[PDB]
Amino acid sequence: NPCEKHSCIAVIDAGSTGSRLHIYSYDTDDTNTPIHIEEIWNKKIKPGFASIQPNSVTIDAYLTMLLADAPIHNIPVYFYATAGMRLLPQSQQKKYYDELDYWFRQQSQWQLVEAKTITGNDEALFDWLAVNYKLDTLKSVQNKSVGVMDMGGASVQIVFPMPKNAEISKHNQVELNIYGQNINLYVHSFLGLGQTEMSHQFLNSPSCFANDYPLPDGESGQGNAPSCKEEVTSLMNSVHKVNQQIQPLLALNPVNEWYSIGGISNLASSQLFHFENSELTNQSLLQQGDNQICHQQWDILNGQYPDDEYLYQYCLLSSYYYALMVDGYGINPNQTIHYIPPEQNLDWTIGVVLHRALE
Amino acid sequence: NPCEKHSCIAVIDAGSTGSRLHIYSYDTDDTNTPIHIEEIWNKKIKPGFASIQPNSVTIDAYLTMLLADAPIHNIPVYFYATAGMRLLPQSQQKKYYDELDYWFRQQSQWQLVEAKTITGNDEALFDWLAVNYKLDTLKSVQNKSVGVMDMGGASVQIVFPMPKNAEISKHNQVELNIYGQNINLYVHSFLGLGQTEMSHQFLNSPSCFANDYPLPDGESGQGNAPSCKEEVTSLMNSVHKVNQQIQPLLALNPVNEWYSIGGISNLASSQLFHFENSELTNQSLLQQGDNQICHQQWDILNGQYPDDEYLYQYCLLSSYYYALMVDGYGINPNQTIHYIPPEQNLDWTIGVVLHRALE
Ligand SMILES: Nc1ncnc2c1ncn2[C@@H]1O[C@H](COP(=O)(O)O)[C@@H](O)[C@H]1O
Ligand SMILES: Nc1ncnc2c1ncn2[C@@H]1O[C@H](COP(=O)(O)O)[C@@H](O)[C@H]1O
Ligand SMILES: [Cl-]
Ligand SMILES: [Cl-]
Ligand SMILES: [Mg+2]
Ligand SMILES: [Mg+2]
Ligand SMILES: [Mg+2]
Repeated sequence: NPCEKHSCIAVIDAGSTGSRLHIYSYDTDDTNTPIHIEEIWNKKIKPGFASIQPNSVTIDAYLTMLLADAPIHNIPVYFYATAGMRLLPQSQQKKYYDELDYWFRQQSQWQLVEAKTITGNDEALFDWLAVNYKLDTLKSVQNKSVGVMDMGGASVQIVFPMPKNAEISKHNQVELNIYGQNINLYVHSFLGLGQTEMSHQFLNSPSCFANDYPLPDGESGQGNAPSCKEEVTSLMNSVHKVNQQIQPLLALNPVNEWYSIGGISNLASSQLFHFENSELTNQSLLQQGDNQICHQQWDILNGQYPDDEYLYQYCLLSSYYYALMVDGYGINPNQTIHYIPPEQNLDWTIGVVLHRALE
Repeated sequence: NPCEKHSCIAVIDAGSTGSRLHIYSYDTDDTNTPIHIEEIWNKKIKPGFASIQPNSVTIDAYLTMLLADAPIHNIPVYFYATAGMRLLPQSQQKKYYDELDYWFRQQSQWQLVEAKTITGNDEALFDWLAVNYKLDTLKSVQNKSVGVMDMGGASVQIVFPMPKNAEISKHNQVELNIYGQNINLYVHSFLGLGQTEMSHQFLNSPSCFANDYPLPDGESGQGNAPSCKEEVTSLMNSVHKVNQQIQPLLALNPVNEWYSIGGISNLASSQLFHFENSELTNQSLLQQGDNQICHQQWDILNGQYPDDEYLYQYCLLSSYYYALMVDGYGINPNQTIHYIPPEQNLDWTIGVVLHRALE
């Protein structure tokens, strides 16, 4: 048990599509800031906590499945829900947390410390800390700007360095003090623009599915990624005004290295897409979705790749990633976007280890 | 027991927010077409079937709750799911129907006849049959045009008389033969434009919530219904092209009387809204939303009207209904919109009683 020799906490990412339990061990430096953070246990379950019926039977079963086979107990737990919970009013969220609090009070293996919904701005701060902790860019002053994107199921986050600015909402700026260095970040989360929520606006768009895919309305797919991308861009920009919010800020505060986490790592690592060095460009992502999925015959393609439950969505998702990054954020189609390998189980929860405060 | 002397079937509306069981008795005319349709049992449950975990324990608890206390069971059952289920790919929908079929086979009473997902176009035909059945406009040729809107949680339907147009998809037209008359209808369903799915694009729009309502992002509501409406219109028209699809048809095929079912009946019948004769105008809907919700201080208003779970959403919903009907469908803001009183339990299921065929 590493936790007899190191500090350990458990942090649960209660995401829109599923929850991920992590147990982390760590030591601390002379200011009591964590270092040597190691994941010693992981467990993921589906579906999203905020999608299940909020009654005792259902919540008991879900929590029991998530937690019950961990090799290490008697450790503090931080349960933090994200955009799936944010879709619900406080009073519905309350049903979940009252039931959760009760389940923890009824047992003795886990010590619940916090269980609450964090804002997309909190989540975006944690997204940047987690990635930059793994890149070891936190201990010393960097001479390059690292931006992070988290491609979630219900919201997407963007976060990048930006000097403190009297003209931008205080909620979209964070002054972070860590390892003796002062870091100022712009943060934004776009609720409804995560892959599940976005997709619900395009399921009858023939351009967004392979040829002959059966759309729910009875029409047929007729895929064309640039056309699908244009439809998604309408939601990005005509509805959410992503471009007007984010592009002027990126123009003034350029990002040298972009890192992405969330669903895009899984798409880019699938059998259908081909990228080297765990990185992509939006130009290649759109090309590959267009020709590998959109313009293919659905039943033939589905028969060739039977084991991928996301296959039917790849025309829409490649198009959507491009719409978000290129037409929303203004990122050049030729710019490299690194993505963290899925095997790494990297989500924003490392950020909670390093930084316990919330908005 | 009515069912000893009259034909009875059970029809379940498995909607996105809940399921409604109806047992209908009826007689038939000389062509075996139902007449004297009466609801003899109703039970409603939440949440929507396509929201719950598709496992044996969860599905059996949900079906038991919906069906077990029905006071007549040896009758044919039709279980028809709508837009909630259409958000999921066929492979996920199959997990639900496989479990549901198994549950029916573990009892000997209900004769399950069909359990399947119907298209939005089927649903729109049944919406028009159900309302016109109640208005007694089916047995004779009408000299006026009756249009129906169903304001659902995941999709909205619109349906109205229109002669065959060879330039419009076959999927959006139905040639209906009922009571010896031939009726040609235009049908359309807009997936993702139902109240629940729409709302997930505007939860951090301050214009769509009462003053100081706590938005999930940490910002404050600052309601203004015209402004909220314009945001929703961008989703109606810039994204879904509702205007371009519907207005040219209604221009050439005007509707004389509009009837609505779905959530708008509940909103219009609430304590916050004031309408006479079970009818509204969009101009009065928007003005009442603006003044009675959008421009009120949230804590004050919430304290005044504690018993209404939808109150927080009424600035958004009033603006949304106006965006859909006026800016999307092109209906004049002073045109009367009849809504069916909620206590009538009217949904599209009476259409299934009348017309068993699907597309
Ligand atoms: N092959 C894939 N393509 C796109 N998105 C994916 C894929 N696999 C998983 N996701 C999404 O990736 C996120 C993280 O998934 P997981 O680590 O499996 O919970 C969720 O939003 C999933 O819906
Ligand atoms: N007061 C209300 N305002 C707006 N929508 C409502 C209200 N009450 C119920 N609904 C919606 O009306 C539809 C039918 O509700 P029910 O008859 O309660 O299943 C669902 O989409 C509900 O979410
Ligand atoms: Cl549909
Ligand atoms: Cl948020
Ligand atoms: Mg996430
Ligand atoms: Mg059979
Ligand atoms: Mg419905």
